[PDB]
Amino acid sequence: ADVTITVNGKVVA
Amino acid sequence: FACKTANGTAIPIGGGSANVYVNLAPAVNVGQNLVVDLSTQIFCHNDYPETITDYVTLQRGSAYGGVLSSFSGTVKYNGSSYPFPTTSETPRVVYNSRTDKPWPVALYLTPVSSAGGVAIKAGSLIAVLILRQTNNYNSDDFQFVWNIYANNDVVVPTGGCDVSARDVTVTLPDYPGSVPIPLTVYCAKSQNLGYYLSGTTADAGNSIFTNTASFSPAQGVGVQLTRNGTIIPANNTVSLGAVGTSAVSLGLTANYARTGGQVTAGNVQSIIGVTFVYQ
Ligand SMILES: CO[C@H]1O[C@H](CO)[C@@H](O)[C@H](O[C@H]2O[C@H](CO)[C@@H](O)[C@H](O)[C@@H]2O)[C@@H]1O
Repeated sequence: ADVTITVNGKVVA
Repeated sequence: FACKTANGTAIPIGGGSANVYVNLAPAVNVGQNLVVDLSTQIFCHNDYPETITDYVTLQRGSAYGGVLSSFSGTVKYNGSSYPFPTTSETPRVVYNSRTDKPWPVALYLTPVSSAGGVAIKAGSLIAVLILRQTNNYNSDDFQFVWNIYANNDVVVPTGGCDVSARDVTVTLPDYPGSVPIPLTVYCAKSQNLGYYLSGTTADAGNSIFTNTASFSPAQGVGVQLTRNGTIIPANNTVSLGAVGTSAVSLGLTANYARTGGQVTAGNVQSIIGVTFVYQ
């Protein structure tokens, strides 16, 4: 790919 | 006749070789992409200009090195352009002063992609340039061989368009929520441009990227991108229209999206590629 997007997230109780 | 780099590394009378370490700032131009301008990096002078005139050419066989070897381009030598790697000796530059003067060489790469790039690791050889020096006095015929090295990690663009960043990391709010993705693109001249997303998806609609977090992963949620409030499926061309020298935002936003089943606590991560295409 030309650009790599890393998406970070979290699910909390 | 002798030469030196901006950092003081010299090749003496009779020629030889030297390494040139350059902080690269490659860029797309109209019809060709600048790799490196060496007129600020390599300097030469005539040691006896009162009685001798020195003649300096770029010799055939000058070429890219390392990961630029598969690409062709052009070299600008003293205001004129020639195919690179060089297949014939260039016209000469006259050196007629003891004062150091630039060696007027700049290297360009022929565009072959839309917005692609080649990653260069710092310390990598990027070109080998052969300077030939003769004179109007005797039969001297010397070579000054310049091994050009990248001083910094850099991406050389291979297309007509370039991006604000080659890697973008965003952090979402804790589920639920969204976050904008900062990403723009521009082109050296007007291009009819689009892009598509790539990555592993969870749904039949091919629009929710899977959670690939390795450590303590959440279950039941993935990542979905939107543009203008509209879901963007993977492997589908988004049209940006005509894109010129003014940067255009892709308008991307990241979201969570449920993929099925229970939503359990944990980490979420999706790796999504963007690839541009001429339309
Ligand atoms: C007066 O210059 C001649 O005598 C010098 C001493 O023997 C040589 O160094 C000199 O040759 C070097 O300088 C000239 C002028 O830059 C250059 O044409 C030659 O290739 C050497 O670099 C010259 O023979």
